[PDB]
Amino acid sequence: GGLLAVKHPWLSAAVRLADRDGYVLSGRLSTVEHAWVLDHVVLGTVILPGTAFVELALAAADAVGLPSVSELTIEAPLALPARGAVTLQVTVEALDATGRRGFAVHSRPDGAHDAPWTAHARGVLGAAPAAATTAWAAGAWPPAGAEPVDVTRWVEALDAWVGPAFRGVTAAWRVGRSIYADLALPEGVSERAQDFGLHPALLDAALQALLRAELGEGIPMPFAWSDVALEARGAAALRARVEVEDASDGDQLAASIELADAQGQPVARAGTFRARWAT
Repeated sequence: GGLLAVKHPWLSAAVRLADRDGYVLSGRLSTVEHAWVLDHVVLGTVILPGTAFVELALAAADAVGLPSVSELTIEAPLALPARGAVTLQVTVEALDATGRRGFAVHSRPDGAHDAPWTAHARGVLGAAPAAATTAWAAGAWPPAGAEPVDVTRWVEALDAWVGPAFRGVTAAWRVGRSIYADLALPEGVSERAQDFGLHPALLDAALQALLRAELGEGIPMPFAWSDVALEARGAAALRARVEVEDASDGDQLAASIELADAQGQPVARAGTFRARWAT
């Protein structure tokens, strides 16, 4: 024994270091078992979506007893092999005075114990506001004055090469600064949605909602996250409120995401997520 058990599709083991105040989490991401991940294709290459690093961080967070991610930045995409697996590792660092720990997410081609590790994401685990109220999701759906948004169109930025698991927006509307949306996964991927804290395809769908609103040149590309917390795990379809921040969206897009189930109760919140426009 001597290993802490983590209940997650992509993480299986955790050790507390005796050398340092820290933890090392380990796992495997097999393309054969999560085939849906292959639907996330970016310019010809299957890329692990950024929301998957959010889920990995959220899982490490609960494992070391610090729920929520304070900050998360993706500095390198993780390309996945069709028909294969990747080894993952989360390094968690010391506790600071704020009551938070830094962390990093690494990957290594599976079976290659010789191969070097690759850093993909860094951030801070810690105490964040866990949205206990989603006032907007209760009551009339969509909210009063909601103007429907065309999700059904094909935008190169979103639908090129992509398989059905990442076409997860049923409906969307905009009211002032807010985008509201119905998010749902396809019937096949919905199966294991209970197995994730928040299904990465489900959380990506909230980003598709905002991208199809702000493309209705350059593509806003998400790379960073703040104050992300999970209230209810295993959600398969939810209502979303995406509120864009006013601060001259043009060089860099920033928005808030909150998520609620069909019954109006809170599921998750991301205080802000950052995207930067680029070709």
